[PDB]
Amino acid sequence: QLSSKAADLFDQYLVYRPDWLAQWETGHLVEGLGEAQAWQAPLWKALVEYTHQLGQPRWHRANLYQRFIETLESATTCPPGLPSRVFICGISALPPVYLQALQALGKHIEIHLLFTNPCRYYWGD
Amino acid sequence: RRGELGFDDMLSRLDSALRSESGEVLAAAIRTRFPVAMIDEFQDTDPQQYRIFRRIWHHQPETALLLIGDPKQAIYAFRGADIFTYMKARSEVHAHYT
Amino acid sequence: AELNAKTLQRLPGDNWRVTSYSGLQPTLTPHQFPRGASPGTFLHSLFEDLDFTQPVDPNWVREKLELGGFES
Amino acid sequence: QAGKAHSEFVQPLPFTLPETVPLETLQRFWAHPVRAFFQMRLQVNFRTEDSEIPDTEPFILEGLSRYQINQQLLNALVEQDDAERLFRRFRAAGDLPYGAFGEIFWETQCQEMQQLADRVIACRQPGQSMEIDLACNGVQITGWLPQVQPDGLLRWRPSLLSVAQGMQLWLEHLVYCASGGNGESRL
Amino acid sequence: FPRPLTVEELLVVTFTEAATAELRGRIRSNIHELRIACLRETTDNPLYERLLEEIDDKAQAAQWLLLAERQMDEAAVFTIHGFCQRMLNLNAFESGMLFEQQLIEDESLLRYQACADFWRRHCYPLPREIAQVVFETWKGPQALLRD
Amino acid sequence: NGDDARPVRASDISVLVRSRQEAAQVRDALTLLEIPSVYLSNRDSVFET
Amino acid sequence: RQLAPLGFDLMSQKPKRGDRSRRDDDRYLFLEALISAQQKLYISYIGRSIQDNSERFPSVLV
Amino acid sequence: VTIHKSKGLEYPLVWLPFITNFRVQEQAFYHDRHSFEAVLDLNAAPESVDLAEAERLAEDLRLLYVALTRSVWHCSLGVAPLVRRRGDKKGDTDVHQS
DNA sequence: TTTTTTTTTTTTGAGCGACTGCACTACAACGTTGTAGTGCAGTCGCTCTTTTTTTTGCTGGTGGTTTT
Repeated sequence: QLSSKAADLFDQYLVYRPDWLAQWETGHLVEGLGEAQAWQAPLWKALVEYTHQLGQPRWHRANLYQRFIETLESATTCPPGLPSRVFICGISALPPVYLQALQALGKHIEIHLLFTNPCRYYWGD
Repeated sequence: RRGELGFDDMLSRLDSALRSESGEVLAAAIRTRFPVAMIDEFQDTDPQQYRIFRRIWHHQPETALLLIGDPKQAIYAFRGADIFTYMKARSEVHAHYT
Repeated sequence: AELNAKTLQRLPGDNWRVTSYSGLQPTLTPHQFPRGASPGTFLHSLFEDLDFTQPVDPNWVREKLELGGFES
Repeated sequence: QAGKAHSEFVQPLPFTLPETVPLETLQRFWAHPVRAFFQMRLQVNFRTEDSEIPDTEPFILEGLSRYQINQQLLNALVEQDDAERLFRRFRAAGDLPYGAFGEIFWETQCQEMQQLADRVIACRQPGQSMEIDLACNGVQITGWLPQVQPDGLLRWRPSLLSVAQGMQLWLEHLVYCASGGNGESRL
Repeated sequence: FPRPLTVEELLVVTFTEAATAELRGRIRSNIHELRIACLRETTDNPLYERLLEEIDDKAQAAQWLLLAERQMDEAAVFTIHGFCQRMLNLNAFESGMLFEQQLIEDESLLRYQACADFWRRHCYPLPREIAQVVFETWKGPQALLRD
Repeated sequence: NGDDARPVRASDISVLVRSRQEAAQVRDALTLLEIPSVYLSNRDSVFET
Repeated sequence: RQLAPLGFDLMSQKPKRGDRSRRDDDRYLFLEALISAQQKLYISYIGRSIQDNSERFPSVLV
Repeated sequence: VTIHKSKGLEYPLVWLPFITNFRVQEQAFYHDRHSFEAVLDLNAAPESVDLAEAERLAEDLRLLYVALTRSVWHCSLGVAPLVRRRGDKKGDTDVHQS
């Protein structure tokens, strides 16, 4: 149950916090977090070393996401297999973590994000 | 063995967790979570519950304990309540308000 | 006090439904193949998944029959 | 609220009394009259579901199992049979508690049934079943009476003092004294 | 108090769940009434009048009451067993508890099973001279469980 | 209440008992005089009726 | 719905903009259901109990 | 409504027909008057029986207070010389035991 | 490897404590007898509460029901 809860937290960090795991892979802690960090970052580093020692591939969600951003930002020529225009209807049709990949995709693919806001002025922070 | 739990098992497990050495620091974590307590219906108080409340909020600074109740309404002695726990709580505390 | 129940004048909805075509309706040979809905859908999935430009590989057909559960 | 209410269940029904009415029908009627009106006249017998299997062995004796044990013990002690063989027979079936508690239960039930049998076989005579043919109010009653001794009627049951058993003994005494049979009836 | 506290730091403990719901509704209504009386600088209640007279600032108190009205859904008004279960599930490392457990409402069946196990492991290998006294004390394990 | 008046309905009068047997005694003594009464402390199951 | 935090997750201690939360998602779902209603809105809730006729309070949003 | 189910409620007119009926506790389970801990006496000692009957009488007085403090306009009581003892006319009644 | 029948319920309280009747000796009133106190046994009332406490991922994220 402890391994299942830690794997759930690691999957949630892979989805939402790529910079925390990218810093934990180097071996450096993050200043300003809670008490439950001294047993998670060496566990994550040992997990990365264990999956690198095994025959399983290195790639996961966060590093492939960063590699996708890097290979769409530095590439001058558009790679084949990409569509022309992509419609995104609704707010929950894209979670607010893939917006950097959407900005990378907008350089080569016309993206129409149909946004449903209840107010017409600016009301955010 | 079955991994199940009961209603009194929560009180017994919290009392056994506070009964240990490190669990007092856990009580300090409760002092990091809720630094106040307003406990209604203190006539229906088990001795395990009063032991938990005394271990968490006896004399630590910045935390307040407000036991609101009535000793003339303790009619749940068949269920597990006890007015002698309320009399022990009255003998332990110093202030009284009516 | 007197009371009566109201009678519905018009129908609540017409015959509105999202339907399909089905709603409006020697020892080893393909003639000896078992005829059914499930082998038909299996052959349809085989014709859907297989690429037409690439040549057919026998080990791929063996893997598809192992995944489907037919005879080797 | 414009409907009729529930009318009363008791209604005057037409009924013709037949010629030959058996004694068993009269015994089933005077054992329970409302049940005999339900399950025989309009043939409505309310079938209740059987009890579920208990999750543990019987540690005590109560109810129908205790009544069957007392009935078999009273039928065994009325013929001066060996009670230890019936004890081993009930222990081999699992109806008795395990160990010494079953022996204690069998000892107190054997003491009670021996106290009852000392009164039962104090005035017991060997009697056989006889036939009953009566004609009352133009109605024929045909039946059989079991264990008719020359002293009268002798019945024994391991139950309490109730009025249904008294009604049954009174019906048997009326059907016994109507065709000969001078003597008392005892239960 | 030395510092003002939020809605997620005030702990109210009441045993009955309907009493906690009624107290949560009454505290929400009192928060709304005090927010209205602080925005209007007047009230029809004498205790609310003294509450308005005790504060010098009106805008910050009304903003705090609006934040309390918005955070009343996340209020810490729990029962006894609910607060104990939340403290066990929150700090599971210091307590030594599991993460997912099944809660049973009635423990009478397991108690009767344990009493039957005790009666089997104690009263069965006893001889007649002790089992007679055990039978004189209780007929079976049901009378002992009732005691 | 002051000058306001209210007639006493059947929901105002409440009988405070301690057990279930004396509650059934009160209910049987009250239903004999054509007065219906409810038992708010009735924890009996519907599957036993 | 309100879901208790695990207790040792760092995302609950420090929240960000793009963080999943069941409370804020339901409070925005109620606003989207209020906006999406074109002609008629029919909100129904249990205001009275059927057991002891006790008063039941509605949600904070309603 | 029972006395335990009438705690915290409100009733205009309250009738108490059987408030004089009392129950004598036989089991010896009491609390110490100094340590305030639950003491269960398995032996039939009369001191533990009296110390448990005192707590039973205090619980009955608390039930009487709870049942009396729920009326608003009018409360009615049923008083009678109830005798728990099997003697018919012994010169004394058991109303002081209630 | 085939296949037959069948509609009858029962039982369940016991320990605590008093009322009343008959026997049985101790002792004072008038050797014997009436009154008083206690033991034992058959018979009978009575009476046996009250109640509630909860975490469970809406779609947690390569996800997704239905036609030929």
